[PDB]
Amino acid sequence: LTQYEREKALRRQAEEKFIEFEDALEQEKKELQIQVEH
Amino acid sequence: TARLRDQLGTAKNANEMFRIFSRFNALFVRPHIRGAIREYQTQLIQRVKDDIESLHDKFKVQYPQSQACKMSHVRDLPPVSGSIIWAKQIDRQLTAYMKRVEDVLGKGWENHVEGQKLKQDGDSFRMKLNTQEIFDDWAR
Amino acid sequence: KLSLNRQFFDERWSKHRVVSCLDWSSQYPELLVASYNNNEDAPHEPDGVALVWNMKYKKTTPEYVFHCQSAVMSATFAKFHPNLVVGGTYSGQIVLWDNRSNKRTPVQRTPLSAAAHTHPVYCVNVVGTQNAHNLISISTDGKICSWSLDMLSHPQDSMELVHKQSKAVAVTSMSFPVGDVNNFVVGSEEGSVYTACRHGSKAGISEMFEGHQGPITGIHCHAAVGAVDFSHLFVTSSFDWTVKLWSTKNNKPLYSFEDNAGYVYDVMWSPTHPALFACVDGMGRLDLWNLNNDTEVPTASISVEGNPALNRVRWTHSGREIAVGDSEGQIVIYDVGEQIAVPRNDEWARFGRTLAEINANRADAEEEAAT
Repeated sequence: LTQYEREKALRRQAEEKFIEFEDALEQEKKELQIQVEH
Repeated sequence: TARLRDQLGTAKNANEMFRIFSRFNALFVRPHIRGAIREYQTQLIQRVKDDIESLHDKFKVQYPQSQACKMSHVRDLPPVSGSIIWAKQIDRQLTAYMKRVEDVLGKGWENHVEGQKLKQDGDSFRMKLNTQEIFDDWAR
Repeated sequence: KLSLNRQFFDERWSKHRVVSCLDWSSQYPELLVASYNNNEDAPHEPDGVALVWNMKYKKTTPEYVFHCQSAVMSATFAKFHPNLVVGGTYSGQIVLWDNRSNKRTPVQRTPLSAAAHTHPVYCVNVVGTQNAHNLISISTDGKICSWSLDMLSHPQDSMELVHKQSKAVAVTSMSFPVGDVNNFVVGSEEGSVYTACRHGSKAGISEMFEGHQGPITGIHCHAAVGAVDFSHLFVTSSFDWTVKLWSTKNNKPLYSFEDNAGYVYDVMWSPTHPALFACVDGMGRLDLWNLNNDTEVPTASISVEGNPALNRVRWTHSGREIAVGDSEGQIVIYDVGEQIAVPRNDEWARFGRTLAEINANRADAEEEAAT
C-alpha cells in the first residue's frame, strides 16, 4: 500500500516538472524564434 | 523557559525533580525547550542507570537465597507463586524505570545517544524476567 | 613573513593518504582535526582516518586516533559539544566519534536511507547557539538535512535543493555568514555559486551567480567583524585557476585572481584581518592576499618541500598560525608574521575604501570597453 502510494506521488512529481519545463522552454524557444525571424 | 530554569533552585533532590519533569513533559516537543535542558538530562540518566544497576544486583541473588522467600513463607505464600510474584514485581520496577527514562528524554528516547543502551539492556533484561517456563515446569 | 612552525605526520595512519578537511576546535584552539581519504595501497587498513593533533605539546604522535568503515571526506569538531568529533564519509553516513569511548569505531552513525544522505557528503557544520544548535550537512546530490547532535537516527528538517526547473545542484562546499543561521551559500560542481536560506516561507536556493568556468572547490564567507560590516562578502575557489571575490548584492564577480598558473583548491578569509585570505595550488605554493596592500600580487608566498598537491588550508582562531594539508598527509603548520596578521585600527575603513575603489574601477572597466 505505502509503496504504491509513494510510487504514485513520485509519478506526479514527474508529471508537473514536465509541464513547467515544457511551457518555460517553449516560451524561450518562441522568443528566440521571433527574434531570429526579425 | 526561564520559568523552567529555576529547577535547581526549587528541586533539591532527584525525586521531586523527576516529578516536576514528569508534570511538565509536554512542553518538550518544542525543539528550543528540548535544547534548553541538557545539563539536567545527563545527571538524570546517570541516576536511572544507577537504579538499573542496583536492581541488577538485586536480581544477582536468586529467590532461594533472598530474604523475600523467607518473608513470603512466613506470610503463607507457596514458593512457586512467591517466585512468580517476585519476578513480576522486579519486571514492574523495570517498566517503571523505562517509563521514567521515556519521560526524562521525551519522545524518541529509544533512538537517543543514552537511550539506546538503556532500551537494549531493558529489552535483554525483560527477556530474562519472563515466568512462563517455571509455570510450565510447575504444571508438569 | 611565511615561516614553518610545526610538521605533523603519522607513519601508521597518514601514509599515502590525502588530507580532506581541517578544522580547529572553538573551545580548544590548540586541537586540529585531520580527515584522510582511502589508501588504495593498503586495502586491509581502515578507509577513513580522522586524526586529532595537538599544538601545545612537542610530541609527534597524534593525540586521538579515530577511523571509520568508509572513507572520511569531511570532519569537523562539534561547536557546543567538547567531547565529540563529527565526520561525514564517502558513503553518506554522518559518523559521530567520541573521546571518552574506548573504541576508535564511531559511536553513532546515520542510516543510509532516503530520509538521510546517500551520495557522498563533502561538508558538515554546527551552527546555532549554546541552548539551540543543529548539525547541517549537504551531500553531493544537493540534499541538505538538519540533524540534532543526539538524534542521529533521522533528521528534523530535510529538504532538496533545486534552483531552476527542479534540477539537482551538485553541492561541493558550503559556507555560513558569521552570526547567521538561516541564510548561507553553496558552491556547485557545475561552476555555479548559489546562496540559500534554511527555513522560512522561501527555503532553498534564493539567488544565482554564474562566474566561474569550473567546479567550485572551496568557498568561505567573511569572518572578521569590525567597525564596518562585511558579512555580505565571500570568496570562492574553483578548478579554473581563478579565485573570485564576491558579494551577496552584485550578481557579478568583483575581482578575479588569475595570478596562479595552476589549479586552485581552497581559500578562506582571515578571522582577524578583514582584508586577508590564504589560497593554495597544485604545486604546493601557499599564497596570501592582502587587499589593502595590493590587488594583483600575493602579499606573501611560500612553498612546501617536494611540491605536492596542497588540498586544504585552515586558519586558527587567533589568525596567527595557519594550517595546510597535502596529498601525502604531510600537514605543515605555517605561522605568518605579525606585520601581516595584526591589522591597524583603521584597517576596516581602509578596506572599505579599497572595496569602493575596486567597485569603481571594475564598474568603469567594462563601459568604456563596450563603448
